[PDB]
Amino acid sequence: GSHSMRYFFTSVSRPGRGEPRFIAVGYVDDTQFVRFDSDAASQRMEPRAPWIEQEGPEYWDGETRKVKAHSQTHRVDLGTLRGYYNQSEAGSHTVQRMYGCDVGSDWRFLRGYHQYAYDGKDYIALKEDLRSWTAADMAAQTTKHKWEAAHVAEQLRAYLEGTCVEWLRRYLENGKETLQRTDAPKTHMTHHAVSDHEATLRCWALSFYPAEITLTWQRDGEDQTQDTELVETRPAGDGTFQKWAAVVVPSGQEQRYTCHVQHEGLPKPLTLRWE
Amino acid sequence: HMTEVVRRC
Amino acid sequence: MIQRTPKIQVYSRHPAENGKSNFLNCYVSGFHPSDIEVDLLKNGERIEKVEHSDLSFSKDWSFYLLYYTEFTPTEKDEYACRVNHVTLSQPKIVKWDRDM
Repeated sequence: GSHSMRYFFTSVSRPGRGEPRFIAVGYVDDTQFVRFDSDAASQRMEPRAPWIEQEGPEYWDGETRKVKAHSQTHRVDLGTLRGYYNQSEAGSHTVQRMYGCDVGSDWRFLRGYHQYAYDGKDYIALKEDLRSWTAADMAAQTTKHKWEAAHVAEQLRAYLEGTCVEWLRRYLENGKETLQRTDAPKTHMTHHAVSDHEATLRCWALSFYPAEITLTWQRDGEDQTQDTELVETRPAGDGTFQKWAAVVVPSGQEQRYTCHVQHEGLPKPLTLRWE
Repeated sequence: HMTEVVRRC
Repeated sequence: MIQRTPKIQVYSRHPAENGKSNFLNCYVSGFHPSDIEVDLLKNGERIEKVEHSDLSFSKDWSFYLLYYTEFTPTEKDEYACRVNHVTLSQPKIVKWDRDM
């Protein structure tokens, strides 16, 4: 299929309670491989997947140097943003940054991203051409002008079109046994009576990888959305994912209902019926 | 592999 | 400043069988800001040895976290997860449910 690398950075100011909390996290597709916690003991970038341990000291020394520089810039931004927004020093505020690259089946560059959020909302992102900026508001115009001046787009494009994808590839090779697996869902249905009149059918997908999956109910061969319930795909905690969907049906009518499961692990989509 | 770019807002 | 209330799901890592060691999960998502308070409960008593994931977030910028602990379930023992967040008027409690 297609693959991606993503980094996720969060800084949270804590007034009078010291310096900002900073958490950084690295991902290939749906597998976390790297992390930094400003409040952990190591003060180093740390591995979170087996295959990244194949990397030598220069890598760990290069990543730590970088993640610390990212933290330093988020420390400055929390202060700067406060000015741009004319906020007091009493409250807590959040800076978020996300970036990385997507490759298609041929592992070549499809798309790159680089976006910033202040207190829960878009602040500034890089447009899909990776050559200009979209400022979400008037305050972000000040930032956009500074980064246009310092040629940041061009430096980020070089990253997103080359370095990102080169290293994305390398990860995929190095961790082939995990990153390139497919675990097909283990599926089953359950039945629970709400009263004499109604029952809940629940279609389960368990232990699948990657996380992308569809579950859809049908009644007599047609899409059914009314009186259904879908949870967010959740992690199992062993690197696999789980998800379920439910429908409330009239007692005696169960058989009309099918549950349909698409996943990269299912060449042919599964149909489950209670019967 | 993170980027070198850490420009300030 | 945009604030969102977390979703809560309580569940196990593997299908639960009595006398088989497992993991109890409390997955909280779609919330902002990041500060949150999750505790796992055994018969209303706070478990001690409780690990959680490294904070990350989604396309919409809301946070998510996996709280987990080893345990061996039984007929008697009830489990819940306790969550508190600036968007809650009071801490929410969600019981684990074996079938659903």
